[PDB]
This record gives sequence, C-alpha cells and structure tokens, in this order.
Amino acid sequence: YQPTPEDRFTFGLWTVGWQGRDPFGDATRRALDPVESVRRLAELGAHGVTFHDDDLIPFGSSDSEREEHVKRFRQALDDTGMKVPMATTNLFTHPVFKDGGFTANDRDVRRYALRKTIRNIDLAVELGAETYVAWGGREGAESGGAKDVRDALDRMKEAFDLLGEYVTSQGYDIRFAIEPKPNEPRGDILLPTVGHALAFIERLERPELYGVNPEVGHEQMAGLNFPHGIAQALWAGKLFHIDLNGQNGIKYDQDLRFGAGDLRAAFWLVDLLESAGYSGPRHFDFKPPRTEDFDGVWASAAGCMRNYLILKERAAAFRADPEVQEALRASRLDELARPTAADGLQALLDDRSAFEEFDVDAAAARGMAFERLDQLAMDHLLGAR
Amino acid sequence: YQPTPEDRFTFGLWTVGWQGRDPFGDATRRALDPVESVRRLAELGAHGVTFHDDDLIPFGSSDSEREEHVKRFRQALDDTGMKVPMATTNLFTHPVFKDGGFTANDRDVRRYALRKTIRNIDLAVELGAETYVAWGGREGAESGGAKDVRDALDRMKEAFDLLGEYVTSQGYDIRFAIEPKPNEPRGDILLPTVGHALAFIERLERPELYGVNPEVGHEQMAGLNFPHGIAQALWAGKLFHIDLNGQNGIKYDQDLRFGAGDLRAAFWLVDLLESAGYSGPRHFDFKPPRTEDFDGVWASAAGCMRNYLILKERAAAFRADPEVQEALRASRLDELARPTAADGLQALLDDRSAFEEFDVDAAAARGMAFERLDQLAMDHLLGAR
Amino acid sequence: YQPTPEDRFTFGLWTVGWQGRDPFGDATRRALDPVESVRRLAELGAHGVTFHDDDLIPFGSSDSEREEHVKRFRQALDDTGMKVPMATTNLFTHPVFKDGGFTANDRDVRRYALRKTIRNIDLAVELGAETYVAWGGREGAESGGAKDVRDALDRMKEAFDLLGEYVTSQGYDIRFAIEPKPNEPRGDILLPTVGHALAFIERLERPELYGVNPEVGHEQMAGLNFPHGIAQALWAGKLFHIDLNGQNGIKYDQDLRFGAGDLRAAFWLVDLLESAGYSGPRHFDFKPPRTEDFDGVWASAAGCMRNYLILKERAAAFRADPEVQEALRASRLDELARPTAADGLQALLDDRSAFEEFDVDAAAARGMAFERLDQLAMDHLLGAR
Amino acid sequence: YQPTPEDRFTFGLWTVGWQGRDPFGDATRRALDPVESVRRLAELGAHGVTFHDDDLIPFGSSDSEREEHVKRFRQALDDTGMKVPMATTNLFTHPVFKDGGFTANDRDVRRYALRKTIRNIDLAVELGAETYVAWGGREGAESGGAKDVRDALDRMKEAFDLLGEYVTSQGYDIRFAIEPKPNEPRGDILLPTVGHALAFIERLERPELYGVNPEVGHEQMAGLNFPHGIAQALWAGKLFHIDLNGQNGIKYDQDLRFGAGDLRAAFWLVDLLESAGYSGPRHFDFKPPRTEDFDGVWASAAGCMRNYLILKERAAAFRADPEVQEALRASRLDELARPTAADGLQALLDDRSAFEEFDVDAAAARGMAFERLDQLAMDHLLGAR
Ligand SMILES: [Mg+2]
Ligand SMILES: [Mg+2]
Ligand SMILES: [Mg+2]
Ligand SMILES: [Mg+2]
Ligand SMILES: [Mg+2]
Ligand SMILES: [Mg+2]
Ligand SMILES: [Mg+2]
Ligand SMILES: [Mg+2]
Repeated sequence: YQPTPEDRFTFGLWTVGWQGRDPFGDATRRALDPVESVRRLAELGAHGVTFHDDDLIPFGSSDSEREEHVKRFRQALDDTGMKVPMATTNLFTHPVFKDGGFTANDRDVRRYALRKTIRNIDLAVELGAETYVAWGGREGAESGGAKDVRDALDRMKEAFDLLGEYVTSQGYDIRFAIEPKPNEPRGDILLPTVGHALAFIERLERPELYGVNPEVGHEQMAGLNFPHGIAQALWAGKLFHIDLNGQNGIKYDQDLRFGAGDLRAAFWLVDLLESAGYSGPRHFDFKPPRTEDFDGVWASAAGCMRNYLILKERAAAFRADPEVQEALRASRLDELARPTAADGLQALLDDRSAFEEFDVDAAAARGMAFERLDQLAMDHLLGAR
Repeated sequence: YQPTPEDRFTFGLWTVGWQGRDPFGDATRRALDPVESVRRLAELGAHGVTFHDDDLIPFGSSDSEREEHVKRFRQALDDTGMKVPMATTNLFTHPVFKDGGFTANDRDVRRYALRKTIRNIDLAVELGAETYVAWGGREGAESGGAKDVRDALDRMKEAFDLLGEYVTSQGYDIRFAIEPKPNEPRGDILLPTVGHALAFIERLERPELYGVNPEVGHEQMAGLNFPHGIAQALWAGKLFHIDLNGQNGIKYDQDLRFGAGDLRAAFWLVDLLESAGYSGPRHFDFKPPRTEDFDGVWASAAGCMRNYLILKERAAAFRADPEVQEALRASRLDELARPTAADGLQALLDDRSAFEEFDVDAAAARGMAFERLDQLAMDHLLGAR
Repeated sequence: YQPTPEDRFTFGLWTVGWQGRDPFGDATRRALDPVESVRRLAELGAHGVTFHDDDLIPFGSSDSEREEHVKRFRQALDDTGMKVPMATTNLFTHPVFKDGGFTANDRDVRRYALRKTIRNIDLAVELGAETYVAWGGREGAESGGAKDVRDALDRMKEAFDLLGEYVTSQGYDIRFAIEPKPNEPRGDILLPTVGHALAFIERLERPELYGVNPEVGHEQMAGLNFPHGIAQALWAGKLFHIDLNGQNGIKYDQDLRFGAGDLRAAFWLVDLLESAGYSGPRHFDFKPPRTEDFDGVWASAAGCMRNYLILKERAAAFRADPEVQEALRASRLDELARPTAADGLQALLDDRSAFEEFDVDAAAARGMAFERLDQLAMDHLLGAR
Repeated sequence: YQPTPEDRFTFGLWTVGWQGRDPFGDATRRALDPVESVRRLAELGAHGVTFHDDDLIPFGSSDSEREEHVKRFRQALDDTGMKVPMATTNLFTHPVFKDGGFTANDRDVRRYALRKTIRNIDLAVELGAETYVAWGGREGAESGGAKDVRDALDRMKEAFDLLGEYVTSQGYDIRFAIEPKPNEPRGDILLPTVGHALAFIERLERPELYGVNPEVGHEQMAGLNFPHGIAQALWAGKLFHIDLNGQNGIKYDQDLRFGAGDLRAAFWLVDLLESAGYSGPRHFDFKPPRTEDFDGVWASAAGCMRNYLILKERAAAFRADPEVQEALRASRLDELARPTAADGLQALLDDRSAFEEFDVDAAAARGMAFERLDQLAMDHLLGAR
C-alpha cells in the first residue's frame, strides 16, 4: 500500500512539524525547517503541502526575510515537485487573536485579520493554491455574554464577502472552504459543524465561491456521524476540501493519524469519498504524539496514507461484492434511490394503494436485513472476505 | 411566576400523557384522555396543545370514530379556549415506520408516510395550526450501509417539496418546521442538528415555506451550544417554532422539564429568545419521569412554565443592568456590532493603520474582561443581584 | 470462524428475545418461547443461556405454572446440552421497581426485592448457575435530592451482605457479580463504572464472594477505555463475568452486536481477555435492531460470536509476531514489567544515578516508538499482516 | 459573600499564574512571581496556596537557588499568614515524563520520578503540608499496545507503597491523595475516575495512608455525576482533598472557575460537602481564560470563592426549609436511611408480608414525588425561595 502523488495526499507543515507542546507539557522535538519537511514528505509519497502564513514566514518578518523564506520554500517545491493545493491563515496563535480574527470584538483586530488574510491569499495564488481554508478556531466564546452570535455571524459574513470581492476583483481563480470545529481552543466555536457552515454559506453574497473543509475529528468531537455529514456536503455540492485524522470519541481534539480512532467510520468515509468521485486533496491534519521522536513522526505520517489506501481497498471490495449487491437489494437500497412520487401530487392523492388499501401490517412485517448487510461490511473491513 | 395564555406556552398531548414506558420498564401510569389533558393544561395556564395524528385519533380508526374523536377534542378546545398552533405526524411508533417514513427504503412506505401526513395537514389546518412540524425520528441508520445518505436527502427533499406543492395548491396558510435530533431511536438520525436542517431547507423548491423547530435536549445530545444554534436559526430567519426541555449532557434523550439539565444554557436561551423578539409558541416537549404519579405529572408541567418565567425575569434584569451595559462596552460588544469595513475593500487595502502601522502588541495586551461580565451574568441568574 | 460450546459463548434469553419495543416504537417482533430460543441458540454454537427470573417465569405465576415453566425449560436444556452459567433478577421492569430494588426509598420494596432475588438464587443454584449477576438498573436518580447516595450505598451494602449470608448459610457455591452502568434508564445510576463497583465490593462483609460483570457499551457510555477498566478488574482478581456488545460512543445504550461500535477497542479487549487467561463465560448482552425480522435476529446473534473469534485470531497473531515483540521491547514494555525499586527504599535514596547524576535530557530525547507499534496493531487487525 | 481564611479556600500557584498558553496559542500574560501570587491571593481572602515543586523552584535549580526560592516563598507565607495545606509533584511538564512518571515504561525515569517526588515530600513537610497530591497526568496511553495496564498498576502500587514506606520511616504525618482524570493530556489516563482510584487504594500495603482528590471537571469529562462520586468517596472515608472548578460537558478540560459549567451539579456538590462535614481545604484548580489580563485573573479567582459561598447559602436554605423536609419525607428519604432487614435474614425469609402477601400493585401505584422535590431545589438555587 504505497502512496503516489496521484493519490493527492497532502500534509500541513504544522502536522509533521508539531513540536509536541500540549496544555501540560513542553516541546519534545526541535522545530522542523519547512524545506526539510517538504523534502521528507515528498520521499513518503505525499502529493503536496499546505501552510499557514505563519508556518512559512515567521511572524513579523521583514519584507526581505519574507521573500527569502518564500524563495527557499519555492526552491524546495521546485526540487521535489510538491504542490501547494491549499493555504490558510493563522488567525489563532498570536495573542492578538485571543478573541478571534474575523469575529473579534475589537474592530481593529478584525481589519488586521482581513489584511493578514489578504496578504496570504496573494501569496497562496502565487504558489498556485486553488483552495483557501478558513478555520475560525478563535471565533467563539467560553461564556454566553462575551459574543452576540448574530452580530458575529454578520461580521463573519462581512469578512467572507469582502474576501470574495477581493478575489473576483483581482480575477483570482481560488475558492474558499470553511473548516468547522465545535470547540477547543474556545469553549464553543462558531459554525460548530458541517451543517452550520453549509447553512452559513447560503447567506453569502457569492455563495458559489465558498464550500466546506470538514475534519474527521471535529465532527466526532460532537458525537456526529462524519460520513453522514460528508454526504450532506456532497449533496449540496460543497465539499471543496477535506481534513483526515482520527479521534477517540468526545474529548479534546486528538489529531491522531487517520485510521486511528473510529475505524469503522473511517471505512464508511472512504467508501463515500471514493463512490462519490471526490477529486480534491486528501489532506491529513494530525499530530504525531509527543511520545515520538522524529522517526516516530514520519512513521505516523506514513500510517496516515497507508490506512487510507487499505480502507480504500476494503470499501471497493465491499461495493463490488455480488453478495453485497444482493444484500443491498434485499434491504431495498435500490428503492431508496427511486422517486417516491414521480407520478406527482394528484396521482399520489388518488392512489388508493398508497393509503386506503395499503396493507400496513404486511409492510411492517418485512425485515430490513440490515444486520446481515452490516456483518458483510464488517467481514470485508476485517479481511474475513 | 404564574403563566398566562399570552406567554404562548404549549404542550404536546404526548408529554403529560406519557405513560412512563421506557426501554427497560412498563407503564407506571394509565393513559390520559386527550380531553382531560386539554382541560388540565388549560387550568395550568397553558396557551395551547399540539398533537401527533396518532395522539388524537387512535391508529386505524374508522372515519366515523375519527370524526367522533375530532368532535370530542374540538369540544374541549372550545370549552377551554385552548389553541392548536402546531401539529405533527407520528411517523415513528408503528412498526411500519421502523426504517423511517419519508426516507424509508421501501417506496410504498414512503408514499404511505406522505398520505398519512397529508391527511393530518388537512386536519391541522381545520384545527387552525399555523406550523406543521416534521421530526424524522426514524430517518437514519444504525449501520453505514443501510442508508445511502445522498439518496435519502433526495427522498427527503422530494417529500418536503410535495408537501409544499400540496399546501400551496390547497391555498393553505401553513408553514413547515423541521425538528433535528442527532440520534435515538436511530443510531444516527438524518439532519442531526439545527445547522444540518438549515442547510437542507436552502435546497427545497420553495425554501420560504420551511424553517426549523430546534429542541434543547437534542442539540445538547451532541454537546452543542443550544443558544448559539438558535442564534444562527434566527440570523437565517428560520426559527419557526421551538421545543423546550432539559438534558444532562450527552446521553439518552431525557426530556426533563425545562430548566432542569443545563441551567446556565436555559438562561442564555431565554435571553436570546426574548431579546430577538421571538414570537412563536414556547413549546414544551418533555416527559414527567416515570417515578411520578399524576400529581407529579402536573407538577412537572407547571415547573416547565415556571422555570421559563424565572429565567425570563433574570435575563431581562441582566440586560437592563447599567453595570452589565458598562461591562458589555468594556468587552467591546458594541464594536462587534459595527461593520468591519463599511469603507469598503479598497479603503481597507490602502489603510496602513489596518496592517503596516498596526500595533499588534498593544492590541494583544488588552484584556477582554469576559470573566467579570460572566460573573455578573451568574450573579443575576442566582439572584445575587 | 465457527463457534463451539468450548468457546463459552452465552446469550441472555432477553437478547434474541427482544421484541423491538424502544422509547418511541412498538414491538416489531412476536415474543419468543424460551424453549425455542434455547434450541435456536444451541444450533448457532452457543454454550449457554442466562435469564432473569421474569424472562423464564412470567411475573406473578402460580407455583404450579412456575414449576411447569421450569420443567419445560429444564427439558430444553436437557435436550440441547445448553448450560445456565449465570442468572439474574429482573428488578427493573415492573412499575414497583421504578425507584429501584435494593436502594428503593420504600423499605417494603427493598424487602420485596431481596425476597424476589433470593427465590431466584435458589432456582439459579438448582439450574447450576455459578455466577449471580446484579444490575441495579433502577438504582439511582434523575434529580439530586431524590437519593442520598451514602444511605443508598448503605442499603446496597446491606442487601449484598444479606445475600452473602444467605448463600453461605445455605452452603451454596455461587458468587455474585455487580454489573455497572453509568446511566439509562435512570439519569445517573449508582456504581456507574467498573471502578465504582470494585471500590464498593471492598466494603462488603465477605468481599471474596463478589466481583464485577462489566459491559462494553456501559463503560463506553462514559467515554472510558473498556480494555483499561477490564485490566483493573483483572488486577484486582474480580472479573467474575463479562458482557459483550457494541456501542457507538456516548449516547443511549445501543446494545449493538459485539464488534459493532468501537472496533479497535473490541480488539484490545479480546487481546486482554485471552492474554490474561479469563476463563468465564463470553456473554453477549445485545439487542438485534428492531429493523430486523427473526432471520435478522439470528444473523445478529451469529455475528456476535463471529466477531469475537475473528478478533481473537488477530490479537493472537499480533502477540506472536516477532516484529511486534521487537517493537514491544523498543517501547520498553519489558521495562514496564520490572520492579522500579526492588533494591528497596534506602538503596533508591542513596542511588545517585536515580537523581543527582541522572541525565534528564538524554532520557527525554528517547522516542517511545508507540506509533510504529500501533500501526503494527492496526495492520494485524485489518489483515494487512 | 466575602471569603475568610476559615472558609479554607486554597489556590494552586499554577492557577492564577497560568500564562494562557493553550494547544493553539502563545501566552497572553507574563509570568507571575509566586511571592506576588501569595500576596494577591491573601488579599482576596484565600486560606492557602498549593504548589508543584516546579512552580516554586525552577526546574534544575542549584541547591543555593533552591533555598533562595524557598526562603523568599517562606517570607511571603510568613508575611501573609497563608498556609500550604497540600503540595504535589510536577511529573508531567518536562519532556522526560512524556510517557509518565510512576508508570513510565523506562525504569530509570520511574526511579527519577520517585526521587523527584521524595525530595518535594521533604519540602512539603517542611512547609507544613498535610496532604500530598499525586496527579498521574502522563500515566496512560494514546494507543492500546503502549501500556500493559496490569503492569502499570503494579508499578503504580509499587511507587505508592514506597512513598508510604518513606513517610512512615521518616515519621512524617502526611497523607497521600490520588487525583483521577479520565483523559488529557493522554488519550486515556490510568485510574480514570474516583471509583477507579478508590478501588486501587484498597490494594496498597498501608491503605489508611491514601485517599482521593477528585476534581469537578475531571469526572464530568466522563459524563459522570460528580456529587454521586464524592458521596462514594465519603462513604469509603477517603475524601482527603477536593479540587473545585467548572466544566461544560464532555470536552477538553476547561478549568473554568467554580460555578461555571454545570451549575446544578455545583449546588448538589456543595450541599453534600457541607452536610457531610467535609473539613479539608476547598481547593480551586482552574485557569483564568486567556482572553483575560491580570485584572481578569483576580476577578476569576474571586468568582471561584464567591460562587461556592452563594451555593453554600442556597444549599443550607434548601435543607432547612420545612417544606423541603416534608417533601423529603414524601419521597421516603427517611425510609431510605432505615435498615432494610435489621430483623435479619431468617426473619426476612419467614416474613410473608415481604413477598407472599406483598401487594405489588399498591406499592407500584405510589408516586415518588421527586419532581416536586426537585422544583423546590430549583426554586432555592434560583432564589425564588
Ligand atoms: Mg483537529
Ligand atoms: Mg484541520
Ligand atoms: Mg427529546
Ligand atoms: Mg420534540
Ligand atoms: Mg447495555
Ligand atoms: Mg448487561
Ligand atoms: Mg482539570
Ligand atoms: Mg487538579
């Protein structure tokens, strides 16, 4: 199960470069030169890297250091063939963003957040990114009175509309993807789930420029079914990007490598992405645990891609299995895909078989045969099939 | 804290009428005649009742029993002045709905679900309901392969569009509200949160006919901030109805009386509903615990309204407190309400105070004063103020 | 992966016999004659059945019906070779237990609960059960004032001590196992986790007569690591019995078939049970989903045993893998098993290599190599190894 | 509601001294001199401070800097009258503890952890601490194979037994308290709940030297009822210490000030502590949110004590209310405190009123009147009474 750049696996600089500082511990690893990470990730079979502006250009760099850093990075991209499909802004690390970026109560911080973002959009376009991700990790509150949510949504809409105006006025061909997270580092974060972000996009001035970048661990921190949420995003035509990792239930954001955490959900996710023809990057946003040295970092990063490829195999085997296709018909997955009432309202109303002469007890008695279907999915996942 | 019909408190027949059957226990209470519940609820200060078709008309009733039941109910409404602002369909109790109603895999069940619903819409209009609620409690799955979610969303859209066609073709003045629930009785339920339902409505043929009916306990079963979700629904203009109860964290749907469960959240919810001018019914969907006899049932139902009125008082006191308004300005809630960039994109770009000459360290050093504001909210809630 | 009676797989009568009534739905299946379940389970490879008194003898049966029911059951056991390793009392279904059995506030109910239990202990001994399970499903509260927990623990200790006196005075060779559950059907249940039950047993008069019967789904309803809890029970010498099923995170008690839910946890559990030499019954407490007809019921029950056997295989392969044993040494699992200070306190104090001359920075720099070890566990689980 | 030193309110140096570094953000506050915190906390009405060795003495200090730091601290304690009732060891910040202290896989780290602890025990005794707290925050695992839990419990028992030997051999009058936490910073932490720690203590060589130090937010991170767990610890005679803060459900450890989070639970906790006569320190382990400047830090710390005192008032009012005492008798809290069977086993067996002639239907029909009792508890909490 060896990854190729055609698998579109991408990594953030901040993932393998995480020094292992957590709320209760100091770094267990020295910092990684982005040039060294680009080269190590290319050797592992990755297709591309992503970056926050602050990952690449240390905060407060002069314009001459800034261009020196870009030029070094650009050399590493050119030496390796690595792409940069996605860029994002760090609006969460610096103390100035402690109440958020786009929805900070302080207006001058909101304007600074927009300028910091716009600067990096120019740079992202320059580096060829086609998706610009926005993770409002500091947008939210620990207490109810700290944030009027309707005002914050106004400010959030205003920020995203202005970003959309700037993109179309520059004639840039780049789209935005909102990354939801229900909590941490804020007590509650605005647009907490895929659903909340999808609803929000429909109120923007140019909705067609915005989609979602859902993350496995984030929806699972709310106990939600991450495959279900992805299906709805696809149904809406709004899955612009996706973040893969693992999470062991409702607790702090663990950012385990993909496939760790809820293994059955990872299987159903890959089944959905592959069967829907999702063609975006397969992005890993994970943290090698701080127990690990650099050898463990690359091992964890390899395991990300490996577990995707294994699950991709098992899902395809499951869908191609004639006994599964038989069981799918046994549970009437075929009838689920048919229109309830293509004959239209009036025909439905006059159809006495739909109500007056419907045998309710016969229909109730029919088994759905879901457990046999699920055990076949299990057998396939486990390679007992 | 005595409720009046002007408080628009409403109860489902199924709430006070719950016999106390749970997954592990038999009924602890005899069944309630709906006529007796209408009369008891009117004596408690309720404004109205709601019903599932099956609450009012026993399943499979002849057309003559059906009209006898309506006529008895109509007499109780006329004798008490109770209104019926909202009606809904039971698409979950009968075994025939075990895989759902609108998204059942079986097409004939889907058509039956639509006819069962349409019949009750006629009856709801007759009884004067202005909101028709849809809770897809059986729509979903315990296993990943049982339901193609994109197909189910198609079938769900199709059902709701047809309902919208039937309403507009009949010239009915009634709107629909989708009630989300993340799980139980299904392992995962479709449209699991307020966000997911809001996004879904934007894809219907006549979006203006559909809103949400969020329920406290349901969003909290996903660990979400229920006040935040309500704010987004209001921001969208889609809060058509609301269900009030209590819930002690992420576990089974407890349907505790309102104010039980997360007390601080109940306070912030009432603060939001009152300050936004929400004018719909204050509907209680709760279950008097099965430890209780009928005296405990009415006691629990009284406590629902009482806790709303107490919290309504404390929220208003909080918002009217000049020291709170001062603290709100101290945490820049006023600046949050101002446009980030009413001067427009180009002016923002040329504004060197927004970036080139922005003192990031000065802005970072400013405290948000959120903890003092929250302790004032606490003092008010507790009547220590 | 075919089960044999030597695998010690056991099922409750109430598991396959669940009619599919849930909080929101009526039965979807007719009731099962216990004699028919005993015969069907024997054909599936089960080793034994368990029962609540009320599963076997309908509540309130005359002494002549009671013995007729036992005699019919005894015939089915004799015709099939099925054993009854475990029996338990239903102290939760009848409305009289709505506030509990052993810790009901009403004393006459507590005495009735003890007599109901003692009667069934006699019957369990007669049928040869060696473990008597107690699941205090109604012991607890929805509200804080309803139950003084210290008093309830007194009443719980008193009940269990008296049960222990009755057993030793009758010269019965039977032991008790407490089954913890954190919630549902009560808002919070007493002795909510394995830990709470283990602590409680140490205060009983004859602690040696009592152990725990942990259940997968129950500890996971608290987000706990079920393998970890089982290890502690084993460490204490108190794992008398175990209940296997599946659960998808913190929500209502799903009682999915074993292997569904958290698949990686099921793998680590089987690894622990097998490597510790657990020799008790492998008991399945699960509910075939109500979507299923009787064919789906037996399919689900077969899947229980199958998933255990598959996981048992993969765990053994993992532990026997020399590259795993190498990786285990690489992460110092061997050093974890050695005494920290077998040289004793004074030697440790005088050992300057333990502190004064300990190279803290060298030790910190060592990687734990946990991620490589976990990916090997993953590969084995997935049959990619 | 002004605190006095007789209220026994204590704070960790690390609480008010938290610089606001979280997983996603840099410090928002400069470091606090412990001498300045001791003085500020004394002005707020605190009774005492607690410390990790590393809070007080910077890691790796010479013996001359070490005594200079103690001497400065000792001067601040002497100038203010502040006590040090509890001390603890930092076995979690330094990278060397990344796999734990007492249960690190590496033996030399385990010995170093014991020496680091023993050194601070001497210092704690010198400063007069009577409780030594152990929070095994790094003891546990992110993956199943990384830690054999039975071995780790052996190593944990060994460490605590040796600590007990050292204490009794030195003739120190100090006791140990284990602080449980279910997760974070490890994926799962050993001894995850109060129950797990209580069970563990019963296997130590000198159990009488060890109790628990439970923390509000920690048990709530597992969805458990923190008042219930405290009652069991009291019942066991093992509540040696307690940590107070707030937590909004199952998510990352928020360390909100006490009274924030689950307000009703905080009320029931104070009711229990006061009615049981708990006489230990009321210790706050919380973090002023990083949105706050130093003014917000002291405001948050004041709010801790204030919310305890308010709740203490409301609980006492509730218990002294004759209508509550009446309602308590109505729900048979009095009968719960009586022995089920003080007449003994044989008398119970011969008592036909306990079974043969017990009217089960009469007893079932009795209401528990729990909802009226809970609404009275609510009214008292809210000051609507
Ligand atoms: Mg994450
Ligand atoms: Mg991400
Ligand atoms: Mg509900
Ligand atoms: Mg509802
Ligand atoms: Mg269960
Ligand atoms: Mg069980
Ligand atoms: Mg904490
Ligand atoms: Mg603590």
